[PDB]
Amino acid sequence: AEAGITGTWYNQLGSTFIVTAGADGALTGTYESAVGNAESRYVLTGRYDSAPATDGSGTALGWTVAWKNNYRNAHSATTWSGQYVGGAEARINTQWLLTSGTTEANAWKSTLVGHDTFTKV
Amino acid sequence: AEAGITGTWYNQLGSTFIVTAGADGALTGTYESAVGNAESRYVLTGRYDSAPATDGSGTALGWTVAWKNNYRNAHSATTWSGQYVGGAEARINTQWLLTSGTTEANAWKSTLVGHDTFTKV
Amino acid sequence: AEAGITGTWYNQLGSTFIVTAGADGALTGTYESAVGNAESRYVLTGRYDSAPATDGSGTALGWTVAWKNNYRNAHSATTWSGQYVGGAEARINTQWLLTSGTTEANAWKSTLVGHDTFTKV
Amino acid sequence: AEAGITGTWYNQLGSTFIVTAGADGALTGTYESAVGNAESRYVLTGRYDSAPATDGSGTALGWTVAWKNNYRNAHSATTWSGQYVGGAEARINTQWLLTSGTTEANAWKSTLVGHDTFTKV
Amino acid sequence: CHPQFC
Amino acid sequence: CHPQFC
Amino acid sequence: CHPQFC
Amino acid sequence: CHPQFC
Repeated sequence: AEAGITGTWYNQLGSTFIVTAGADGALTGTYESAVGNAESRYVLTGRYDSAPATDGSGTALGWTVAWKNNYRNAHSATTWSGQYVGGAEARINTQWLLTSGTTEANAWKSTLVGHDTFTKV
Repeated sequence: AEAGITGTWYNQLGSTFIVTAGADGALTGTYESAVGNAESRYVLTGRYDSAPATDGSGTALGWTVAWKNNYRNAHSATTWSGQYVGGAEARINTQWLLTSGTTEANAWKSTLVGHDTFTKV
Repeated sequence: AEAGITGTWYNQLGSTFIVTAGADGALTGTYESAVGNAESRYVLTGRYDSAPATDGSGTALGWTVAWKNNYRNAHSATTWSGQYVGGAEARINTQWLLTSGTTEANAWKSTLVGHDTFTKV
Repeated sequence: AEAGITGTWYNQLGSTFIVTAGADGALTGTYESAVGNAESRYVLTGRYDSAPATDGSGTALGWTVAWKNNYRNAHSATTWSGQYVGGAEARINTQWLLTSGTTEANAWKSTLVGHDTFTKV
Repeated sequence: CHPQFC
Repeated sequence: CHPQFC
Repeated sequence: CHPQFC
Repeated sequence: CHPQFC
């Protein structure tokens, strides 16, 4: 992982994820939506295993984007949890949870769940 | 939120979460397990909405802990997604996903899901 | 489980769940919403382990309600997955997924996730 | 849906799902694992929307298999929640929760989450 | 507000 | 349609 | 390996 | 038993 994780990743819809994996387990970078505009950019922060197992196990990781920047506030945050799998066609496989700020009466509709695959290509 | 989020939080099992919420949406801190030892401490990083809505909506947030420190590597990472609800008895309500690094054959057992409530008390 | 599962169960919001657990693993019954009207009643069907382990393990179970009856069609279905824990204060602990029929463009907002506890009281 | 849902469905791993969708919203059938043996067969029951919307929305559905039959008891149950999308290449898209019966101490590792796509082909 | 809730 | 999507 | 899988 | 728990 590490230098294999660093770089640009794309999901099946066209979103772009740019990350630097640091030497002691930090992930920092930006998430850019479809349309690809100069801000549908949002800051991301996360963590990964920097000493992963040596058999063929993937590298466990996760990160958060809060959907506020200088142009937009969508009053929500998404966490992605998954693993990096290296080699010839490297990918990152994730499940995600998206939570919106709600009143306590509407709290039953606060969290959506789905899944995403990122490739280098 | 912000200065309401900063401080020490406890879940129903006794885990302790310590966070500083920064002025522009950053969360940094540590997670300490039961037994409470000088390292079952792990680093956390996340993001929150720093300009939340003014009706009674909660503040959307999330964070990641990778379970590696100087004493232990559990080859996994957890993401918590939820919201902060302030006032007289403030709490943070979350759902979590825990992913373990697996081979692709074992990839069906990589992610557990559960939920957690943190209070100040 | 079985005769311990048969009967009336209530969650923290006041919804009422009525089930007969059959001799070979069937669950059949009705779910009634808050307000408690003569139809906010919906049919449920599911399955449980009828030969559970003899140590103190819970009984694994799940069921589905499609939200259509003679008065209302909400074009959605919920599945509950959990376990029955018996004894002095018996309960059923669940996580649920609620999916709405969407177009493929809106398919990112089709499934909500939450959790529920039912008691006899 | 209905007569479009009735029949044989296959996921990406080779599991086979056989369902009859009934006139008033019932799903009944069997799930057969890989290796395809005469019992890795398990009974399923569920529910679907029998009067779905007429725009291009999918048909919301879900079902349960408890993993006990005459040859095996795995002391667990899975619920699938999703929708049927018809037409030239029909598919059913799902997320699933798998719960195992645990003691209350081990209750943190009871539920796994993943996702599945079934086709006719 | 959904029939699971109200 | 949410910024994660559009 | 669970019967859902094998 | 995992460090999130113990």
